[PDB]
Amino acid sequence: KPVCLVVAMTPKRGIGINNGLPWPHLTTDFKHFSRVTKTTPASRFNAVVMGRKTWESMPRKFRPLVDRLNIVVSSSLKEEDIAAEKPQAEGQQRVRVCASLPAALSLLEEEYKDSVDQIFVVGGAGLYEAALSLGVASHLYITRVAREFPCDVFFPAFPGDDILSNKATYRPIFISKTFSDNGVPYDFVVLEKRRSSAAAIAPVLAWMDLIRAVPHVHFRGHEEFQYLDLIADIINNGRTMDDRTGVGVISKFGCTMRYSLDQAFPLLTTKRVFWKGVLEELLWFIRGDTNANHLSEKGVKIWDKNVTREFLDSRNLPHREVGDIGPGYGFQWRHFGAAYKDMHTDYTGQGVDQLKNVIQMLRTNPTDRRMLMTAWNPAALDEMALPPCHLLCQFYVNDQKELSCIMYQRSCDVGLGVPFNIASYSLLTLMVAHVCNLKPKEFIHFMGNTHVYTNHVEALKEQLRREPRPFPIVNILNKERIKEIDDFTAEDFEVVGYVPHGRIQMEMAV
Amino acid sequence: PVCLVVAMTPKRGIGINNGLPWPHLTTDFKHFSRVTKTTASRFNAVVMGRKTWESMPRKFRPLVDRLNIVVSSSLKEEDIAAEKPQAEGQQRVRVCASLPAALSLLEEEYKDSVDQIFVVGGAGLYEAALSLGVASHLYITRVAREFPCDVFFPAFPGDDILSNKATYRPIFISKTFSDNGVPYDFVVLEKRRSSAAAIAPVLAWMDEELIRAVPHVHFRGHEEFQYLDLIADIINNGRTMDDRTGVGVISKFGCTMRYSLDQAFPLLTTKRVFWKGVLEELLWFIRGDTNANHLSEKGVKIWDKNVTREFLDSRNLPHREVGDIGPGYGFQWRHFGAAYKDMHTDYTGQGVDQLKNVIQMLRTNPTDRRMLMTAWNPAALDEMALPPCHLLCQFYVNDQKELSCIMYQRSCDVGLGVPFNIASYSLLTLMVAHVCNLKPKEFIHFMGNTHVYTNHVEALKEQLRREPRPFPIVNILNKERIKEIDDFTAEDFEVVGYVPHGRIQMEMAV
Ligand SMILES: NC(=O)C1=CN([C@@H]2O[C@H](COP(=O)(O)OP(=O)(O)OC[C@H]3O[C@@H](n4cnc5c(N)ncnc54)[C@H](OP(=O)(O)O)[C@@H]3O)[C@@H](O)[C@H]2O)C=CC1
Ligand SMILES: NC(=O)C1=CN([C@@H]2O[C@H](COP(=O)(O)OP(=O)(O)OC[C@H]3O[C@@H](n4cnc5c(N)ncnc54)[C@H](OP(=O)(O)O)[C@@H]3O)[C@@H](O)[C@H]2O)C=CC1
Ligand SMILES: C#CCN(Cc1ccc2[nH]c(N)nc(=O)c2c1)c1ccc(C(=O)N[C@@H](CCC(=O)O)C(=O)O)cc1
Ligand SMILES: C#CCN(Cc1ccc2[nH]c(N)nc(=O)c2c1)c1ccc(C(=O)N[C@@H](CCC(=O)O)C(=O)O)cc1
Ligand SMILES: Cc1ncc(-c2cccc(N3CCN(c4cnc(N)nc4N)CC3)c2)cn1
Ligand SMILES: Cc1ncc(-c2cccc(N3CCN(c4cnc(N)nc4N)CC3)c2)cn1
Ligand SMILES: O=c1ccn([C@H]2C[C@H](O)[C@@H](COP(=O)(O)O)O2)c(=O)[nH]1
Ligand SMILES: O=c1ccn([C@H]2C[C@H](O)[C@@H](COP(=O)(O)O)O2)c(=O)[nH]1
Repeated sequence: KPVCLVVAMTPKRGIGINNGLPWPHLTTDFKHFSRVTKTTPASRFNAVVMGRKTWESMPRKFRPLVDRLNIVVSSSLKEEDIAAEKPQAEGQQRVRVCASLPAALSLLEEEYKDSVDQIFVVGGAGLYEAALSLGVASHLYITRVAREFPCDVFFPAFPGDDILSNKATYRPIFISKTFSDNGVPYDFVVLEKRRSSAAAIAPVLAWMDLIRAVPHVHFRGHEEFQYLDLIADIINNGRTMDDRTGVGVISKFGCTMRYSLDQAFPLLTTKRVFWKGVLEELLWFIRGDTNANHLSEKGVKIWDKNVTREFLDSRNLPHREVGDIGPGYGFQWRHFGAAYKDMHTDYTGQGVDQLKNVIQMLRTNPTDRRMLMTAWNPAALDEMALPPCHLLCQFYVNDQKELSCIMYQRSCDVGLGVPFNIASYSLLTLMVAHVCNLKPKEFIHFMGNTHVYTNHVEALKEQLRREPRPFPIVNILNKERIKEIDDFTAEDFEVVGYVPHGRIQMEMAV
Repeated sequence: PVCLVVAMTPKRGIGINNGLPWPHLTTDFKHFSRVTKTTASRFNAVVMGRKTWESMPRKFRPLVDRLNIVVSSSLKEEDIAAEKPQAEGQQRVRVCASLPAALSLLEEEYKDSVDQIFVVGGAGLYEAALSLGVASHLYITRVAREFPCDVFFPAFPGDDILSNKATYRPIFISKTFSDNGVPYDFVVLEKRRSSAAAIAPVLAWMDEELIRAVPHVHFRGHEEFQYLDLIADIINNGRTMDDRTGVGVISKFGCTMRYSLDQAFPLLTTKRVFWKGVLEELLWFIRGDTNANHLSEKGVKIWDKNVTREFLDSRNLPHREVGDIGPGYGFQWRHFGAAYKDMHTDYTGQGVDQLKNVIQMLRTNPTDRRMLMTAWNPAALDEMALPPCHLLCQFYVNDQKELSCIMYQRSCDVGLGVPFNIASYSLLTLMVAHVCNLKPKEFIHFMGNTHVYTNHVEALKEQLRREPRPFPIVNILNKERIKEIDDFTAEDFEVVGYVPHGRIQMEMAV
């Protein structure tokens, strides 16, 4: 009696154009559709109910949908029209035609009470709209396509449609990890209409034996749940400490996350991440550049507060020009151990080029276990505006030419920095994979002092009420031009299908 | 349906002079109470021998909320009537002439009143119960230290759970506890001879999918299961690769373990770990010593194969004397960045003493987030006999003056090195805690390239068939004398209650 809806949908609720699908073929989505509509426990089949145009949109070879009772809602098509279109295969059910959705559901009760198990409404907008109006839909199986495409047909507005993009309810109980086919990111959600072996162990367990992110979500496949759960874990279980800043901190020690890079890109969705910032900083690092004015001048001000006259003096660096971070990250990457003078100097050929070494080892001997890059130079710390937070990274290639990367971070501002750090090293992994002819597989985040500032806790709690959106894809453009790590520009990247929730203001502790 | 509850030394010792052999173990008593009390209006019964009844302090006898039965021919029910004032709600103590009689009485006069029957000592009752074959389960507290005893729990098939020599197999192994300088743990042996319905179909298509360590053990509380499961995980899921050595490897990337240091010490038990080796190497590191002959001369040969004329030449270090590891681990700890000459040189005051800095920061500003030590100096790598494996560690103090330590290891020989590395940095944590007036809490192991050599897999599979024993305690002796990190000697340590399985020979891949 209670129907399910099954649908794939752009963020703007688009489902169709020109009586076809808006996107190229999404293989995994089709598998899912088939598997959800066919699978059943009994001589009980499922029924699929569809509109006339949806029936017409389907290629002849696939229609009628096999092993499923097909019902078409139409006032023009007759059952004989359909029977005449293609010969009924033995064992399959003869396609029914009904005048409306109510009629289709009556027919299912009247003529098929003992025959059908589940009822699926499978489009188009006519049927989705009616089903929601009648209030007979218990569950929505929604494939969220993260890219927008030209569409002329749309899934109707519904309470809970904030799962799709920014503006009885339908709340998500299931959010998968991000898939991709043909350069299209997407994921799967399910919404629900809302409004004496063990007996011997038991007594010993008994004596031996709160903030949660979107707790209604039971299957937490989306990899962003690692970040969301880490926020909750620190707030619930962390310890309140003082620190350098004078601001409060709640901290934990020794934390881990890992993000797939093969299908999509972990640009967190639960608040907008400053992508221009990640890209510009990483290119700056790669250059060995220590002049934060080069960032500031492009609208990336992340380093400004730590390179003021004031902050440099608090660090006993009176001789530093404003903007000079000293021998920080990129300097140690490209010139480890070289004698620093200032940000204006040519250091070409001084010290160890760790990045070159890593790349050359990846290209020639990828089973080597010493493919590390470090920014932590105890001899140079006092000369830096700030000791590095992300201080070491290690590369690994498997049997399939898949590249993984670990980064160790001594100090993790979970609220502000962590999302930015995830994106930064995930991007570096993409860039290195490309230049070494490898496939990016995984970014692995190892975290030391993992903390949330006290002045962030109330904003972070709001963030935890948001369900994640599918991750976008990052494409490297102009691959043919790009042969070395130094070749990348700010323009050779495309972020595809990024649909985050709004910015949340969070003040940087200087 | 009877269960035995007992605490026992590795040699099966239970008693001396009609008392317990050990000082009071608080957690064991909690456990005993909780197991025997926890349950309708149905109580548990405890059955005990006369001497056991006499051994118990009057304040605790009879055992509250439990039907007490004493097995004796000399003692009388009436004696207990007037021995002590009887509370309402509690059951009158019964006396029976034998264990068979106690069990008959339970059937005859307490058919439905009682749930579980517990035999609670002493050797008279344990022996009878095992002879009758009426015991289904053993609740055994394994005391890891040996004590003078005159009374022993009987030999039983499966008593190899206690020390090295119808069956009793362990189904439960807890983590290691300690009270009054006594390590112990808890085992249980068993006598042998539509929210989810909507999610279901989507989960089914998403999973399109075997070594296990002592699989009969269902509750896997012992922290050594992290190591055992990591072995299994690599063998099951790892990828076969070549490597530097020419030997096969099966590898994974990005692995984690963490070990409590507050109660006991993670010296793995499933094979004997070379403790003299860990202690001597760590002291050597702390000295800044780079002469492996100093280790070799004490019977610690771990560095010999990597400091031969042959190996040094394969590394293009002809000018190195045999035994000179170059500017490796301890050199970088105590003298980061100093110009190396040879192992005979005084480097006092050259480079950065990272260990001193960490300790001074712990003693003066323990909320600082830069308490790191690194051995990874890209400028010096080519001069080293071997690039360091354990390359970075970070310290952390919470609000309770508890010290935790993270160590990052780029390359992990799971078979040979890992157990040794766990012990090494856990020990360093103890030493640092003491000298900084802190309480050791936790060692956290972060692992990069995590591998098992192919020529170890056969031996590792044997290792996985062994149940872990309780972890020992490591005590620092002569605490009063020891005020700085340099003060420790090879003699200021005591390892208490270590009862590992036998050595397993595993060749070092050179
Ligand atoms: N991305 C996705 O998940 C999905 C994509 N699609 C796309 O959607 C499009 C087709 O959907 P759409 O254009 O909305 O057409 P529909 O599938 O809704 O079919 C429209 C026709 O069906 C009949 N009908 C529908 N609703 C009613 C109603 N309430 N009462 C009576 N008759 C009704 C009428 O047939 P008649 O006029 O003969 O009486 C009507 O003209 C295509 O582009 C297709 O590719 C389809 C399914 C899902
Ligand atoms: N570590 C642990 O977990 C525990 C250890 N203990 C220790 O054990 C010691 C006492 O144990 P133990 O010396 O064996 O004494 P018991 O407590 O077993 O009592 C022995 C007496 O019980 C009676 N009895 C024993 N066996 C039988 C039998 N098969 N049939 C009939 N009557 C029997 C006899 O008294 P009678 O002649 O009157 O019948 C015998 O002298 C103490 O040191 C105590 O601290 C005790 C509890 C648990
Ligand atoms: C990490 C790192 C590099 N850094 C450097 C940097 C320097 C000092 C720091 N200090 C503290 N206390 N926390 C930090 O995260 C931090 C980060 C950054 C600094 C600022 C922003 C920032 O202003 N954030 C963006 C939004 C980014 C996001 O969504 O997370 C903004 O517009 O505010 C980002 C990165
Ligand atoms: C890590 C580390 C220290 N080290 C240093 C060290 C040096 C080179 C290495 N090389 C390789 N390939 N694997 C290693 O584990 C390794 C370890 C060790 C070296 C040897 C032994 C050894 O031959 N067996 C020990 C058993 C110790 C144990 O139980 O783990 C013995 O008793 O001889 C142990 C530790
Ligand atoms: C190239 C191509 N074009 C179309 C199809 C195809 C085959 C069978 C059915 C369909 N439909 C397209 C829309 N459908 C659908 C697809 N995906 C979800 N999640 N829900 C749906 N209702 C079911 C109907 C499309 C397969 N391959
Ligand atoms: C100082 C002190 N001395 C003795 C006791 C005490 C109190 C009640 C009972 C006992 N027993 C000691 C040994 N017992 C026991 C203890 N622990 C386990 N695991 N099994 C057991 N059977 C039960 C008998 C000991 C408590 N406190
Ligand atoms: O890439 C970065 C740079 C900085 N920080 C944060 C961590 C701390 O909150 C702060 C630096 O303070 P200390 O860890 O140096 O005390 O900046 C990050 O999280 N990531
Ligand atoms: O403390 C140590 C030192 C060495 N190794 C092992 C790891 C590797 O098997 C080998 C080092 O060889 P490379 O990682 O340099 O290839 O020694 C350890 O596990 N722990």
